[PDB]
Amino acid sequence: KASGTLREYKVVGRCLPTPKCRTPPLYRMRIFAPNHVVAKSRFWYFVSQLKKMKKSSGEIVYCGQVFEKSPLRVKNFGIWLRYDSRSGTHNMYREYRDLTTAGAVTQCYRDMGARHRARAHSIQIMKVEEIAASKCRRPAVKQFHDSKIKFPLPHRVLRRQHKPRFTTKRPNTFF
Amino acid sequence: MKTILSNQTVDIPENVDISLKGRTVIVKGPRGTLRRDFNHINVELSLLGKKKKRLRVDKWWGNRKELATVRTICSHVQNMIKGVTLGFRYKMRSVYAHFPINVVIQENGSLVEIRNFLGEKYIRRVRMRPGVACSVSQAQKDELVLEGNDIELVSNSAALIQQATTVKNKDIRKFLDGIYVSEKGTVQQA
Amino acid sequence: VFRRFVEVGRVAYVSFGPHAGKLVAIVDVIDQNRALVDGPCTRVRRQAMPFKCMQLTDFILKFPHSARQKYVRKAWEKADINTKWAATRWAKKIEARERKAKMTDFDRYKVMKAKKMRNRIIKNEVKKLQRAALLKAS
Amino acid sequence: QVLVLDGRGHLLGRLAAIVAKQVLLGRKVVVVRCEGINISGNFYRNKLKYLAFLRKRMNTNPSRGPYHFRAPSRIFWRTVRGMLPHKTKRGQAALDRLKVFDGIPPPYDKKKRMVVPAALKVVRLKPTRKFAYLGRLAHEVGWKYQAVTATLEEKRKEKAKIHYRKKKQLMRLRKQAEKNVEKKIDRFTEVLKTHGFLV
RNA sequence: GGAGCCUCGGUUGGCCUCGGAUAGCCGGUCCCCCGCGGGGUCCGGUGCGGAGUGCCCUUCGUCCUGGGAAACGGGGCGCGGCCGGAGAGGCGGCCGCCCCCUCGCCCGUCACGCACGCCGUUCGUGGGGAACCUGGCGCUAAACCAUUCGUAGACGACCUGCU
RNA sequence: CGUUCAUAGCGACGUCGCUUUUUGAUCCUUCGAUGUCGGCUCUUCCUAUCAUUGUGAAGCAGAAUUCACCAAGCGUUGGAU
RNA sequence: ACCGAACGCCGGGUUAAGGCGCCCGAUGCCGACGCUCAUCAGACCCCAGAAAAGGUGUUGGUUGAUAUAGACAGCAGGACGGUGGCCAUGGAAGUCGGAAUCCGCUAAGGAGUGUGUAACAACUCACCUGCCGAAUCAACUAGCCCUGAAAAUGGAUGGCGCU
RNA sequence: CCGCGGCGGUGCGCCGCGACCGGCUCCGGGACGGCUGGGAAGGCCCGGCGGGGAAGGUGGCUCGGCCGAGUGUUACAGCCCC
Ligand SMILES: [Mg+2]
Ligand SMILES: [Mg+2]
Ligand SMILES: [Mg+2]
Ligand SMILES: [Mg+2]
Ligand SMILES: [Mg+2]
Ligand SMILES: [Mg+2]
Repeated sequence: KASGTLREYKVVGRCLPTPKCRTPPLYRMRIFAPNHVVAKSRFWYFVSQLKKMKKSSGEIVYCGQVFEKSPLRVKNFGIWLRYDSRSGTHNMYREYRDLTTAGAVTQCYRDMGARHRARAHSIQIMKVEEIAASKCRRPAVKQFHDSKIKFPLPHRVLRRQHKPRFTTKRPNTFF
Repeated sequence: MKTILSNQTVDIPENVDISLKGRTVIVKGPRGTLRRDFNHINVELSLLGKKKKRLRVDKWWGNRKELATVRTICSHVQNMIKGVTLGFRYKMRSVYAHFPINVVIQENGSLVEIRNFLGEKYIRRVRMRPGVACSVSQAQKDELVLEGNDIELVSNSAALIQQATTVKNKDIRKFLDGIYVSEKGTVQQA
Repeated sequence: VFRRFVEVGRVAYVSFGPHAGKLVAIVDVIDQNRALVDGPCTRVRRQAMPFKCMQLTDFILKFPHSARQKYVRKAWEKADINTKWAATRWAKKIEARERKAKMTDFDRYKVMKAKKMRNRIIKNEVKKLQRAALLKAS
Repeated sequence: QVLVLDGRGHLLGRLAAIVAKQVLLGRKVVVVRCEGINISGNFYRNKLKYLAFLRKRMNTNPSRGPYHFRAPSRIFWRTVRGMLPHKTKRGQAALDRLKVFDGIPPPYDKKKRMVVPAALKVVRLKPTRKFAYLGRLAHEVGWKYQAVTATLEEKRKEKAKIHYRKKKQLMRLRKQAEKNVEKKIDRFTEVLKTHGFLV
């Protein structure tokens, strides 16, 4: 499993109809994946973990991308994690602050790869829940809960160093 | 993580005049001037109130190693205000078993000669830091008084004559000899 | 020592990106390096935008941190950031740089002749000031 | 046709890569004031790096072996020589093109010098990190002439202060002359601001 | 002042503050100190830098005559004087004097082998090295071999003496 | 174990590592030859430091002696077999 | 011997594996998010070097508590009585050690954590009050870095170097 | 011989241009389908309903000139959000 910018796919599936059971139950998951092919692959992975169902012994009924119901509203997201270390598998709970669920899960994959070297094949997303201003347990998220937030951009180091590279003025950083 | 703001205020009394050229603060008052250059410390130093009643120090978007510097800037400002108003007086006693340690100042308090430490013949000359006055006090047998404004200079000058009188190649748990710092206070109490 | 702060209501100038060279009202703060951005009369949609590609100005206007485009459009039109931005010296030298980029070759020839004659007249005046200052110091 | 780069505040390898590329591209570069070059990482790290470089020497004949140049200009020449293909004729021509100086000589003190922000400490290092001056590094390795260079730079800073005072006097004469003439160059000044000047 | 060989790079120049990066640039200095200048306090103008290397400076067709705005400016590697520059100077400014010109921006007036579409145009350059030539001033040798010495030495080399 | 006290100095029952200064193990180079051991002379290098410089800990009162660090700069002898 | 890919002589285009500071062709993206300070940093299968253990160095996670019934460290009153209880006589009125192992005053002392004794005595730790008044404590666990970690010619992420 | 009148190989060398084809690599436009028969958004707001950060208030304090700024306290909607 690799990553790009992630997308959220509602994938439902069931088993093939048999003479012993003509109407199998339908199972739904919310797979975070770059595209729908690997979304269906991770769906078969988690359903093969949970229930007795393989890809040849079943079918995906519908795989479709679900979109953010309010993309313009900033939200807190609590994501439950089951990852694998160099030692045995560990469980975590992370909180992020982003517009979309798939964006928060993307930030979660980059943050797990940055902090703990948890790769996308070792990370199993349990579930993501949107959170109000309360019910938050992380100070890096709770420091942005302010009615009148106020901070400068103190050491605003400049970029565009190489368009004209040789200059007379030493560059400024107080802006 | 990066903490969005760590602020701290220092309320200066009316006997103190402080100002700042960027991160270079200067504190003048009764006993003299004291300057300190807080460049390469990388904080914000605002100075507010009518007639500059308080010095406010900010750290914006700093993690733990730079959040640990706001209170040390505040502590250096407290020590500098204390050195300007009340001064620093360090008392240090000459502890000896048999040989009485002879201490004599030479110019005013600048050069200090230490003699008869463990019966040695080598005299110990110590130059004090510029601004630290050494004296032999009254109503006490063998005791040195270091007066000054800068706590850095006064305590470094105390550490020099404390480390000059050390016992070599013996059991220092038995040979308890030397000039040791006993009291740390001010010149005037107010 | 700071004067420009990331406040709800801060007007900023986009340096680079899709909406480059346009004004921005900061509505909310999302992260350390990402903000929530509206552009009501500057043809910029509501989206998130990092602090790297925006240069914050000294204009502030009053609206609460989750305004649904209407109250921030009314605050923009009430504070009148468009005419004040046109009267701002920095946008005047931005459009001076734009005129310098749009300078045609015939326009550049006219500018060069005006440079030549203006520099000759000002240099003669500088020489008269130098000889007058020499006579004054004499 | 000749770049004059200042070594003040510029990082060692960050400046040396740009200098090596611009000299291989056929351009005369004069890098000057090379004792003001600062190296990231603090002084004990950089000092033990150069002391290990001093320990690397030929056992049988050290005069035949590695030449350990102590001056900061020749340290900068060495760190550009380690980036140039100096075993070839174009690399030797690049070493002939490059001219490196300690302090700043009278052929180059009255020249406008350039600053590279892509190799500068304020742009490249975080302000909470540490660094070490190549002048202090060279003086505590064994370079002899920090103090003579300091006195000569003090003399030329006094001379440059006199020159900048004269430049400010010429500039106030220029501004008061523009104030006098802006009534008779009314249609000469306007035809520059309608095309993008003086605004 | 002259062709003539060889080797090449080029294709306006920038003639300068130190300095900070959680700050900085510019004024008069009503106020104060120090040796006309510097420094400190207050105040005022900009600061993604227009007192901008995203910059500045020079025009890069010619000459004729006949008007307007501006100007007493430029030249004869102009002659004499005052200097400054030493880190690896090798250049620049200021005065007295003889003569000549209408150069910079707009306009009326024509003419310049207008070589009939075809590529190495332009120049830093009176480019660097060698051989012939126009004159004025200034000049007169040193080293090595041979001899001698022994403070030196395998030979060379080194220290010496000789109108 | 150390008068009490695991760790001043040691440390069982177990376990983790470094070295090619010893012997093993293999046969990868050399059998149209790489002179096979010691001693004498001589130079350089390593630290896993015996002594000297600077230090910390002792069951360091002084003397003497152990443990440990920075450290190879300078030393490490004359002999009977 | 690894990855890619198999080969007539060439031109244009496109890639694999690898890379895009300079050597060295290309990130001279105004690249995104974090981690990391190393007085032995680290830098890409084979492959050319490292372990057990430890670290409030720093970044996260898991579990369990308490804080207005007024925390945590910080100045401060105490470890009494049945009880020299009980085997240990060679000595245990807490004391080399082991089966035991609660009441009273109660605010409170566990038949006790150490300093130390042929035995004592004495110094001294659960709990709370007087003062500062809101986030704190404890154990595991995963990243990067450090100790562990010492070889002989001067030495190698390939070099320069890089924060 | 004057004709480059028609055909054919062409020119001593250095070249340039035009149009057409094959292989490529890029750019500027125009309009179309599906979706959760797309999600939120842009405009006028209407008659109700509940909850929550905390505002032309109330209000302990602080900083200044009846007024402005910061902090905390119950919290309606005349700041807003679902
Ligand atoms: Mg002793
Ligand atoms: Mg042989
Ligand atoms: Mg041999
Ligand atoms: Mg050692
Ligand atoms: Mg013998
Ligand atoms: Mg394979």
